[PDB]
Amino acid sequence: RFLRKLLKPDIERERLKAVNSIISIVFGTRRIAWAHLDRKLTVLDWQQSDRWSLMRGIYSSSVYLEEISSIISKMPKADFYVLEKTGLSIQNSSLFPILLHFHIMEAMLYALLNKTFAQDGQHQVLSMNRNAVGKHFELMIGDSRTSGKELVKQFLFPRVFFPSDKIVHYRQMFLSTELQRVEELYDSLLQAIAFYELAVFD
Amino acid sequence: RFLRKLLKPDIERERLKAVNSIISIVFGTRRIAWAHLDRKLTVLDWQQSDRWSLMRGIYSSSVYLEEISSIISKMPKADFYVLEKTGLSIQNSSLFPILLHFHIMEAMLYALLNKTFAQDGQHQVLSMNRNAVGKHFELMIGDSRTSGKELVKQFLFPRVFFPSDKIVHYRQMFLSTELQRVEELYDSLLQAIAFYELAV
Amino acid sequence: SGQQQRLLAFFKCCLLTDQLPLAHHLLVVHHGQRQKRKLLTLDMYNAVMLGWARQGAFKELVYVLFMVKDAGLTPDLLSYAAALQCMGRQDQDAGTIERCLEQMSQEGLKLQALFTAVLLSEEDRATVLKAVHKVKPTFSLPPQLPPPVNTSKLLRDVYAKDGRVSYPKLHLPLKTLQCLFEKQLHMELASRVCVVSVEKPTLPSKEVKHARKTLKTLRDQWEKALCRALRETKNRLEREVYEGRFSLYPFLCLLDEREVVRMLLQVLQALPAQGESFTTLARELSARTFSRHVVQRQRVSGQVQALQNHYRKYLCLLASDAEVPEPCLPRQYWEALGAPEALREQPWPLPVQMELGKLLAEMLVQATQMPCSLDKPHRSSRLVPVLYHVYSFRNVQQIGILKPHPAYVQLLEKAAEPTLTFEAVDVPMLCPPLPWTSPHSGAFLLSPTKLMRTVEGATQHQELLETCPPTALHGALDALTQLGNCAWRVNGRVLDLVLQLFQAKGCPQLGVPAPPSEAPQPPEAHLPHSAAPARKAELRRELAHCQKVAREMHSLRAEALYRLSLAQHLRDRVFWLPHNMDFRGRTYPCPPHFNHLGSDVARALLEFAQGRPLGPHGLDWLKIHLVNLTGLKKREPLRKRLAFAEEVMDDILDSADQPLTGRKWWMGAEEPWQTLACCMEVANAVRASDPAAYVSHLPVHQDGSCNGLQHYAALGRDSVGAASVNLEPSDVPQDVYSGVAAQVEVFRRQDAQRGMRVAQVLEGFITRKVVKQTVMTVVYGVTRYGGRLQIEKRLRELSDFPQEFVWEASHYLVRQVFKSLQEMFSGTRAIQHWLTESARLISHMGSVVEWVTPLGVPVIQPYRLDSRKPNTRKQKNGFPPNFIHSLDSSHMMLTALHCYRKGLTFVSVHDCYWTHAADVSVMNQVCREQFVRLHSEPILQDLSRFLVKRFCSEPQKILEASQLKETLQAVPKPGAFDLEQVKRSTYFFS
DNA sequence: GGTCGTCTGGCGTGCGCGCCGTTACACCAT
RNA sequence: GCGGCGCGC
DNA sequence: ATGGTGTAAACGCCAGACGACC
Ligand SMILES: Nc1ncnc2c1ncn2[C@@H]1O[C@H](COP(=O)(O)CP(=O)(O)OP(=O)(O)O)[C@@H](O)[C@H]1O
Ligand SMILES: [Mg+2]
Repeated sequence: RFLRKLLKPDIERERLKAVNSIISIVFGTRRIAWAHLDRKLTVLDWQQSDRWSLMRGIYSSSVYLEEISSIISKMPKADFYVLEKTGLSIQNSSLFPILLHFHIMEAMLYALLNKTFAQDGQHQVLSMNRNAVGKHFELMIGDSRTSGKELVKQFLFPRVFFPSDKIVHYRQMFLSTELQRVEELYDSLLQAIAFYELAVFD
Repeated sequence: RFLRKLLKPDIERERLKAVNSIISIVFGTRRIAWAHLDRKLTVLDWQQSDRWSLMRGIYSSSVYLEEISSIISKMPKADFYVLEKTGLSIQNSSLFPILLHFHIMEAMLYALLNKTFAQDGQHQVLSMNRNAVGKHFELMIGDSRTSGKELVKQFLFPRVFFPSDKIVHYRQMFLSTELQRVEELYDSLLQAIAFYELAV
Repeated sequence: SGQQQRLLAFFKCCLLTDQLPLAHHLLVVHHGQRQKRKLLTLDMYNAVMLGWARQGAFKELVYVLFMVKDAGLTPDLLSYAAALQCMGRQDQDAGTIERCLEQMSQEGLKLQALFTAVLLSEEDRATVLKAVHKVKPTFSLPPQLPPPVNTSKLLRDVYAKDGRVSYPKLHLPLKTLQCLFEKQLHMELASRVCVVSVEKPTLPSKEVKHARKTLKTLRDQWEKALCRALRETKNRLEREVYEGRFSLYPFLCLLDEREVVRMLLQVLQALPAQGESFTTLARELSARTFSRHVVQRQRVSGQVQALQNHYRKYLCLLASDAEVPEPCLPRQYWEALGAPEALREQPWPLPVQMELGKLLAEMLVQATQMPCSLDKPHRSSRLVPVLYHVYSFRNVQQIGILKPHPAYVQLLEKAAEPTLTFEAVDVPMLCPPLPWTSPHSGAFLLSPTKLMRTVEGATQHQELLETCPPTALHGALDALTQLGNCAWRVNGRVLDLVLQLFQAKGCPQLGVPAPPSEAPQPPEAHLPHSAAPARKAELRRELAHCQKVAREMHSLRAEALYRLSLAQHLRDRVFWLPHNMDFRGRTYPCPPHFNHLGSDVARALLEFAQGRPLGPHGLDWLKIHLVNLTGLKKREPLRKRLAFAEEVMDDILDSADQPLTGRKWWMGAEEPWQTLACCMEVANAVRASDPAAYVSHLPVHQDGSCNGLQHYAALGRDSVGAASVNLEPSDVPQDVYSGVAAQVEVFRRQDAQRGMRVAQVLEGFITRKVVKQTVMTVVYGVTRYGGRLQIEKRLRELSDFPQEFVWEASHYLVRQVFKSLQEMFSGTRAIQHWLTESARLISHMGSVVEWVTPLGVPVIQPYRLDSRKPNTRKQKNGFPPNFIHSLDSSHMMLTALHCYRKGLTFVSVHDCYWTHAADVSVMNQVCREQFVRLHSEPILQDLSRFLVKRFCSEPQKILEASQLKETLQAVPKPGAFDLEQVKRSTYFFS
């Protein structure tokens, strides 16, 4: 019942219980970000992508496909790719360029990154509601979701494991967000941890 | 003067000089259609889709991927894929759902048809201006295009080069041109003829 | 670069904040760094040298000289000035002073020039002069023995020492004005003023005072926590200096913690229920810290006492019981008797400005913790922050905001809180303002004010004003001072009636808004079941309509409440209003909420503080002004207007006695409230023993016909068109926009015969008003798109039909009758073309347009493309409208300057002049003399010569320069018409 | 390297002040 | 700065 | 009294860029 709202595709529970690696994707209007996990709460890859040529008044599918192909080149292989879904709708007269930008990014990453769909028909990319992730960590107040930088600051500085290979990189990312905070980079870990705690590891 | 406004992507002239086949795709709200040609203006395939579970309520990527893959699995293999480009404006407060549908389907088609792009960076799918083909056929009144059933009625039912085996099937398909307004989706063949007349 | 700008800003600020001994441990440590020693000797060594020269020191400047010598840069004769300045306040043994004087004489340096080049303070300059004269007393120079006096032809009579002159004085004694000045000083040292609101409160309760008490204890707790957090963060930031660089904490240590906690608790009360932009909050915090620092540094330096003494001396020229040895202008009297010096502060660049606002924003949210939920149960008793960060969408961009807590908003809404807040510069001054003596010296006591209003940037106007010699601007500065020295007071009866209507449901047809309790309601509710498919669409369409009306109502009531509360505050007081100008010369007041360039209500609450007896001919002008403000008749002579007022005497009496009880005759006029004020004044004047001895306070208004057109007819003389705008004498006034209408509508009376929908739906809608703006702008740049956009709005308020296609109208005047417009007005279009072609050819060569007004003010246009290239279209479409709007201001300033010499009270709106009822004729003669004085000189020849000298000097290429030369040298031929006929026209500014 | 004639697109008469809100609205059955 | 409004010459 | 919460798809014109020019 709850998984009907948490995850949009309807997937049978047996293949969820044996998942190994998951990558979480959060879009923005000026950046994208993603993180990697390996069933031991061990972070190995967590990166961002700035300096786009999009959302500058031109909506052409050629530059979209070049930019997406460059981003998807560095993303490794995994059992599932979980995706962030927002509450914007078509009813807002304004905020439509943001919605148009989001739906194009989602569709192309859905058409790509699911390589063997034409043969066996197994889905491998799925959505997750952002309000449910905030309610799990009690980051919700006034029908809205707060930042969450203090939670991940506590983690980096038993909930999630952490190797020493990328610890200095993320603490540098924490220092960079101290000057100018960005939430696309912070929402990735919260979504991944919420997935291992709701859908898996009951 | 024309090719900068005919084709949205940029490609070399020598590659357009040497072609062997094109697949022309035109989509709409209810269905799609496509046609196949073989470098001497000879038709090989001409099909259309029946109906969808799309564009009735919410927008979801899963149903889009299902329908697009199911349709594309029946396509033959060709050299260049050409698809229409409609010039709707972001500034108009109306016409948002159709614009969102058009952009989603354009992105999906560019993603799924441009095979072997990661290895070889050459573009294989192109966008053609609709008003340019309208001016070439001269059916434009200056603000909108008329019905294109006249050309396909005159050509079918010496330069058409219709193969003899496909006459009866094409005639049977065209005999049902009295409902669903599917005849407007017959502009794919017109766009293919225009491409052969402006690429050589 | 950025770091050099940051250090220059830091040192220039901290020398002003008396924190240079604290900040001396930054440049030393930075110079100790090897790779960072670049961009360090550029412009900051003289800054610390000047700061050391501000106060006394003992062998502290040796280190600066040693570091300069090690860097091997030129001291540029500024370090020696600091050494001489710090040589005082200490015993001098004259050791190697001859060597110092030889070093001054050698190395190419000479005296008598560093006193103005270094530009120290008056005290430092006096100390340096004393130290010089203690050894060599032969060298001494005077700045200037005679003051400079203007010599221009149009300003020769004003500054002439011959002739007998009369200058007005104020009505108040000296001690009263001294106490008023003290009151304003104490009001402005506090940066904000609290005003009681206007809304009517009822029924306080126990939970109300409980909310008030928990607010009080919450605010005390927040104040203690904020003080502790400030102390802890200051202690943390002090530690990083000795093993680091760029201390940001001295800028924080500038302000005392009480000031910081006051502004931080008073900025939280005005934060909206929804969030605010984080960058906007940082900008506001930095700007307010700068504004507080300016006043604090002005009050701690002893400048307040000197200003008070000079003001008390200068106030004798205005006092009613004091005399002066010789009368003079206020600016010349402040120039004599000594003068203070402007601060000339330079704002710091962005990296040091926004970072500290960010720091204070991070300080505020973290260290303020409300005791959990504020509901009735107290079981939790936890500490949670009041404010949280929320990622949101505003405009068309993702923006992070700073949002409050719902319990805080619920607590704030429970109380009444009839207190309102205001900035000090938004209210009128309670003392007479400072005279305009310079583009730097202003009007307010402590806050600096800019002379030229600029939307954003635009430093070219300031540079042009500072480049010209100072004697050219005197005629504009004097006019600004004269407009600033007018005393006002508040009418009481009108305010009482307005508040009475405001408290009880309002009255939207008189201009006062209505409360949200009487917002319109939908006729039908919403049904869940789909009874009719068409019913749901219309339900949505008519329930999405009331919200916009409610929001508009809310905005209107907010602005009216602000205005009325400020008006209520200034009861039983006298106040003043200073002035500024834009880049084309037009003048505006500084306080925005409450001035005379406003609506009817803002103009009906204002009266002259000083009164004049009516004299022989004072009541007739009052009745003429009353008929003018009614607006019933604008086409008849003055006799027929004054005849009308005698017929409505009963209506005047009934409106003056019982306004809201009897016959409301004053309703239905174009200006109801001003009409009522005039009716009360006239009735009081009539019910007196001697009406000619009655003291009146009501201003009288005289306006000009069409001032933009009126200048065209004399820049080049036209015997046709001059009569159109009354430049030439006649008995009944002549109307351009009324005569245009008759030809424009002649066709529709005789074309609805062919048959058109737009032609027969109108049926008499056309009038003067509907075509007034478009007919006005045809002489200027205009297109058909702007004409349609103008005509459509005028057709909107008229309610007869919603078939709004306004094209019949825009084409009918600018096109079909445009030749009739050329026939109606012709030969004015030759300059309109000539100037546009000249601007086009200047812009194609890549240059902006600049010129000089006949008085002497230089004028430039800022339109540039997105350093940057000139925008050709924007600089050829704006030159004709911006050229006439300097000459009209010049006319206004000349009229004011010659009106002041005869002892008159003069205040001016653009094109309309206001004065007492007894002083109308003098102003009417002065205006018609000064127009001839202004327009008898050749204007177009001087403009052409200045344009040729400025642009056609360079022989870069023969073709373009030659074409520019033969376009600028070609001038339209002026017609045969003489300008000695203005002096007898009755309706020129009437 | 320098043109570059022409052909397609983006503002549209000039200047100066104030207020408000970032879709909630509506339904819900406890 | 974007959007909706309102006022003055 | 309260959160919960769902279901809502109107047109010219002139001046800088672009394919052809040299
Ligand atoms: N809408 C507008 N567009 C351009 N300039 C305008 C303008 N309104 C006013 N101006 C400028 O300001 C000057 C003043 O115009 P007005 O003095 O109002 C003529 P008016 O006859 O007094 O109008 P009125 O009869 O309604 O009072 C004009 O000559 C023009 O320079
Ligand atoms: Mg006028």
